[PDB]
Amino acid sequence: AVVPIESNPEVFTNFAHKLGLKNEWAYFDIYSLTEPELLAFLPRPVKAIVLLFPVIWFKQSVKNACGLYAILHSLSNNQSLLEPGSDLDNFLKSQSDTSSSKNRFDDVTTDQFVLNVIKENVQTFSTGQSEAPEATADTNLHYITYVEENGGIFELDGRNLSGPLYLGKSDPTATDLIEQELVRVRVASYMENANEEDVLNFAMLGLGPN
Amino acid sequence: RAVVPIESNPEVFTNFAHKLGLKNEWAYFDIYSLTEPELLAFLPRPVKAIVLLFPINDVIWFKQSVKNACGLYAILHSLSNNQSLLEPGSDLDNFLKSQSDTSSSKNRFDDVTTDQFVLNVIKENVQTFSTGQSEAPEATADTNLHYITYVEENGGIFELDGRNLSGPLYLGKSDPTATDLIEQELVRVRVASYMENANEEDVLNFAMLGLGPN
Amino acid sequence: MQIFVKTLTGKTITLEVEPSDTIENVKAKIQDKEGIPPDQQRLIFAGKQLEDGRTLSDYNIQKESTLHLVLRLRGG
Amino acid sequence: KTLTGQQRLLVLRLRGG
Repeated sequence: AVVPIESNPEVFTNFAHKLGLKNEWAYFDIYSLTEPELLAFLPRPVKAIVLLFPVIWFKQSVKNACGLYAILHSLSNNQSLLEPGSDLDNFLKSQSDTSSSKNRFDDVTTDQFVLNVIKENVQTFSTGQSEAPEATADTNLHYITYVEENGGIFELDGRNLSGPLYLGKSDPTATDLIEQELVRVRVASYMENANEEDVLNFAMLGLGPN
Repeated sequence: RAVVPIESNPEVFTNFAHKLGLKNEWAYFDIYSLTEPELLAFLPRPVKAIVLLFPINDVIWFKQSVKNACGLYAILHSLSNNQSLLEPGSDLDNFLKSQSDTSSSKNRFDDVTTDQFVLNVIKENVQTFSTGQSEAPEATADTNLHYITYVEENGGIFELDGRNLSGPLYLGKSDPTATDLIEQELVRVRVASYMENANEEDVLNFAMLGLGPN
Repeated sequence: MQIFVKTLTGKTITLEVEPSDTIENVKAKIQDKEGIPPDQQRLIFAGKQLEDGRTLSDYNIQKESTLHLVLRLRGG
Repeated sequence: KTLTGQQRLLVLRLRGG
């Protein structure tokens, strides 16, 4: 059980860099999703989008670790942004060489690689702008990721036992993921269940240039 | 007691609307992209009402009483909450002022009085229900599709459905930093939530029309 | 040549067509994969409504061009 | 103005598992 990660771009960026994300890339805040002006400030292309609310896939095995799995989903489906030789890049290529799980990581090799990442980075799980709850306690909040792979659009949830969810084909007029109607619509539908419930607990992060 | 379901055609809606009293300076238009920069440049602003057609899966509201007439009620929802766009002395303008003087139903038109004005508007425009690009079904037949409307009245955002027995649905407060209705996150999100159910079922049966200038 | 047809709900449709293809042929093609009758379809490219008897070349629609599909449906 | 139509001016800094 780990301390639930805060939806902070600095913390996501720190973990990501330690795993292998190149320094030219980072996570950033997304505060508005269908608004012009506010999109001139966000770095493009947005290569992954992480959503906090109430094709390589990884099954989640550690409590409260959803945020790390979200980073793993964002990075693993964007291998070209990884440092050749870094820890994640090695892990990914290893399983390709041996052909263990070509894209559905629920092994021994993966739960160890992760527990190793988890234990080499415990301190960062508690950083940020808020107070650290006890890893033992529940949060009611969850992390999921959106990526564009092979012109397909997917929603990745470590807790969705059925694996990655295909949302349909991409739109090539799209410079990036923010301009994908299928993502906006699928996100928008989560918010609507939140607009009815008076819950304001929502955060989004985009992976784009630094 | 049954009408031919109206087509999501800018021309047909605009036709009905003008005969009811919508000023000539305004019309309904196609909305094909609802979160699109370029496309919203081929779209007239301000957008004063938005009608949505989709599968059934502090403001003026009308209860729907006639089968397949949801499209006409959408037009009545759009126009009655935008009185400023009506022609003084038009059928709808006369209807609305008559009930405000008499204070019948200040905003919930479920009367036998509302039904008679709707039944006559219908009797005087029967061929209009059948026009459009697509071929007319039979009034007697079910459609699985339904029309609904969005408007900003006195600072709030409402969804108006003649079949929602509970009356108008409040979506929350407007955002004064909104050039119009298209720039209201509460609408985009409410709409996008319907499309998500569509995308899952693999149904493309969705259309939107906006009431704006020209 | 390949072209895309984008729907209101975010769906993107990929089609293989010829510049000699008419708008009606494009609609029939949409109907083959989506099952939506052509009378219920209106296509848009660069803000203009595409007329049925014109071809892709008349409108200078090139490889990879994107078109928008507006539906003419009936609701009660 | 929230995202939906622990603060940072509005953007929330929440923790999820």
